[PDB]
Amino acid sequence: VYYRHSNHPGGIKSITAGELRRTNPERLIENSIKGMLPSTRLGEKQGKKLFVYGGAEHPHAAQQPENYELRG
Amino acid sequence: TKGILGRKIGMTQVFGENGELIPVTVVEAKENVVLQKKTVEVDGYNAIQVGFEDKKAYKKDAKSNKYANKPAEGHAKKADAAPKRFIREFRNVDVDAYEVGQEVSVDTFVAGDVIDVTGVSKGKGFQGAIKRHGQSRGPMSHGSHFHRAPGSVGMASDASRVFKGQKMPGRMGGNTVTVQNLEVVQVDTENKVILVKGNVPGPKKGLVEIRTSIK
Amino acid sequence: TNHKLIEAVTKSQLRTDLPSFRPGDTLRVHVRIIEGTRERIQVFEGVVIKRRGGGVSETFTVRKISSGVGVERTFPLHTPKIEKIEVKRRGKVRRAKLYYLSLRGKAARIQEI
Amino acid sequence: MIQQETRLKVADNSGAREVLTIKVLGGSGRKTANIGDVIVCTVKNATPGGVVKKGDVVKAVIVRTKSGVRRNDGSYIKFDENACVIIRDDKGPRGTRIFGPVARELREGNFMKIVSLAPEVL
Amino acid sequence: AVPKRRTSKTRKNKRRTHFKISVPGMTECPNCGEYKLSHRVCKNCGSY
RNA sequence: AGGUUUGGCACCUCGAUGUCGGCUCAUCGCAUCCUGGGGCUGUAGUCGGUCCCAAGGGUUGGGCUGUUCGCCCAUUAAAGCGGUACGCGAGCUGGGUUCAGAACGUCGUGAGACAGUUCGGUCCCUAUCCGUCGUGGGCGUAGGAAAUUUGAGAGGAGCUGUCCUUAGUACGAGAGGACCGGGAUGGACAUACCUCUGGUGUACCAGUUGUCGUGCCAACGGCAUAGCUGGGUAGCUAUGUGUGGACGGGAUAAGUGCUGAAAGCAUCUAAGCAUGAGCCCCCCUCAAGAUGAGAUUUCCCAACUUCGGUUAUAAGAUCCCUCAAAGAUGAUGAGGUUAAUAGGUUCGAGGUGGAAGCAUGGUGACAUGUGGAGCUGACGAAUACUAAUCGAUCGAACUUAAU
RNA sequence: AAUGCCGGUGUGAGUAGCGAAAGACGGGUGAGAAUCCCGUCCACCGAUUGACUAAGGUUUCCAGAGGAAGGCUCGUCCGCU
RNA sequence: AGAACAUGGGUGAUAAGGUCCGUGUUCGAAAGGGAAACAGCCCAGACCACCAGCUAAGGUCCCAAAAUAUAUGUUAAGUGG
Repeated sequence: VYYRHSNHPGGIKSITAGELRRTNPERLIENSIKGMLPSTRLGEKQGKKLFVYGGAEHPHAAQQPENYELRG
Repeated sequence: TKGILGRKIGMTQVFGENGELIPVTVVEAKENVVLQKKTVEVDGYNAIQVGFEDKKAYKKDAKSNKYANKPAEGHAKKADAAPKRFIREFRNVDVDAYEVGQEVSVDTFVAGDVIDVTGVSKGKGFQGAIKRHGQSRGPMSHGSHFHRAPGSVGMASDASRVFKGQKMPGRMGGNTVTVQNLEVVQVDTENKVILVKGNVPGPKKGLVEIRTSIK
Repeated sequence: TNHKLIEAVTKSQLRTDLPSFRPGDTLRVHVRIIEGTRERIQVFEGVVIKRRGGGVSETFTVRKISSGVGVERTFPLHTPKIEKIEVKRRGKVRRAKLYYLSLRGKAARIQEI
Repeated sequence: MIQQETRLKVADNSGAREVLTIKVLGGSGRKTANIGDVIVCTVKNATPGGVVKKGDVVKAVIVRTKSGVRRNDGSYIKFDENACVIIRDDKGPRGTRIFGPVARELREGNFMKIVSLAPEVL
Repeated sequence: AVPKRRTSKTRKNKRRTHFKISVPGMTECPNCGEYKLSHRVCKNCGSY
């Protein structure tokens, strides 16, 4: 389950992992990237170099992007 | 569904056949015309744009809102129309009807229809907690020293702050309100007014919107 | 003064049948009571004590004891439950609101003609 | 408008001239009653004899309040005083005669035993 | 009911950000005149 | 075993962490009072007993006691149990108790005491920071503007009871009494509009009247709470009139259901096999691009430029009349036509018969209009007469792909 | 560094307050006027905010000049110089 | 005026961050690394400079230095019967 509070009394909301992946999966991936970065102002800037898309199609052809393969 | 646009006039009463006393608000809807048709292919959603009563023409040294400026004078020239004083969108309607420039008459509504009315409340100013939240004004005698003040604002050193939405004094109300499930009593087309059974938000000669009730 | 749309759209339901009242007149009012299916008429008789308003929302009030207990009866000038108005007497007063009347017996501390 | 603690005048025959209202029957937090409604009350002044006596806690119905009721055509029926008929809890009067006029709301409230006993129904 | 700490120079001069006088108008006087309280009944070196 | 409520311990506070009940205002829990689902019965039957699942919302008026607590009268669907410095005194009171006076009882040689009673006994503070509820100024966002919007994300609303079948069928050797189906119904609370109706109030509205002092009769004006008494325009209002509300979709929790082996008989499950709610989400209302980025329509720069910027542009401020708005700002209606505000002229509505003349009547007083008259605030209409009717201020690069 | 003693200067902050109480307009003098002077109205005390007389105080009393401080604002005025 | 910790005991209830003795350690009077933070626990005792190197306790997916290291097994639960 994911949680968030609105600073309003009794205002805790929630959502489970599967249905967050089923609706807005981009948020699912970028949240867990950004939780793995420093929480400085430089780190929050470095999280802005990230673009996530559901489905295999993106607009960034002028930047000439290269394929990278996970070197685990 | 339907929807036209407004400016209430006042309240009166009308006698119902079979014998009744029916209090009614007189809403005058003249000078409406479709100005623009939003479409899902170009705008992402379907809606029509309507202008209620018309204003003057663009004048050289014109500075009050009584005349139209260059941009709004250019708008609604595409619609073959005069400049309007109010423009609101209706996305509860079927956009395949409504040719752009169509004059929406006041007799789109038939006596018997169930309608929704929205408007803006009357603006009471700055009020405190008795008037605005309906509190209790503790005792007036027996040595008492609190009359219209509010009580405590929280607990003690545990949770040592005030919570959100704590209902203090402030500006009373000039808000947006919608009264659901009212009724059309009569559609008078010579004078172009509508009789609505009941009360309407706002002062006299303020703008109102009328719509087919969703439920 | 209200608005020409307010008189225009209620102007039809005015009834041009009734006599001319003055507070202090005695009238007998012929009102129409409905049932299973028979529109019975019953008659209220009394002195007029107040008239307020204008236009369609006019109103008047007539007072009657008739049983030992005073009774008030207030009703619209143009309501269609009224079959006719009969002015019984005229009477001369000095006020427009005959409020001067604890009430029982003959302790109606009012003035008549 | 009859609250709790209101003195109310009795308009029939029994050892009861005067009642004080205990409770407005109805809903929770219900405050006032009017013509057609039912209160529970105690007898404060009686006549020597009669069935009801002083100190009894009884039901009644309201007939002819001072704050009169409203009809649909916008017509009113105000009265000069607040009256009361002590009832037997089968919809029926515990006395035998009714004094003064009675309003037509009781007919819709299903008080038709009390409707015929009374003079001058309006 | 009493201040708990003293106020510093930075904070006091921040609070005085809006404690200003408004510039008076600066419109040319129409019938005859110079820059003034705008749209006035201006008589100072003029005839409005 | 689990949770810590009379006690054990003496770790913070004695250069002060200052108060029991009640009032005002809340916010969490579940260990469930009502409503909602279910099952069990030594439930004939309604009655009931009894359990489990269920936390959204609701959960009262008085008499006695300072009371917590407690007994009683009436209701209600119901009148739960807890935490939060036994919630809340820089929000309130001050009845109880720890103060100086006094009476009684008991015990002391006595000064005094008890913890028993009883009467009487001064409740301070102009809000700095954080917090909360409202309302503005600045800047931002790859041409500047005006108007319409999208909605990531927030907040608010989910509660209840009558009359009608059903049914007098089940059932009852007697008296007693099943469940279950439709629209609806018109209600009680609490919400949020509004003033047409009933009512409240109205301090520059009309009328009656008593004392006194001034101009000397009268008629006016001044002061007596607006002197008092009787009515009452607009605005503001409840006690008045409208509207809303589980839920408008199926589907889940002990539970009830299907087929089927280890354990060849058996088996609601083991793989599989459906449901039963107040569960979900939907819905409903409101706010929302300072969401550090999302649109659509129209307008304007054809230049000037070292387009680094400047002038004109579209447009916004300044000022002035104002109100449907208002602490102030802000937000609306307007600025020479024209009807923003005021005067004047007519209404509406209010209160009810002005003066002058006439006719009386002993006179106090009446009539009586060719008089529902004269007066009239904030309502409405029309109108150029007095005014907002001039004029300055501020403001417009890399990259791939085409074509 | 003793809630040390003396002096100076901050913050709170352009914030609290300016001590019961009728005023309006015209004219005059002045660098400057809501506030000083002169009207004509209008209100207040009205067994006293009236007239004396004490104790007590000690020149505050009159005229002309003046506005540094004083006067809870101003001041051309004053029980102030 | 001592304190916690481990071990030996009394008291208390085989309670207490309780209290009283005995044998050690550390804090007191001790900076540095680990235990998230955290006098008393684990490692270790700072004369001064350095943008040199080896190690302790603890560690090696990102925050955050170092094995997404090997080979070989358990776990399906995520952090009174």
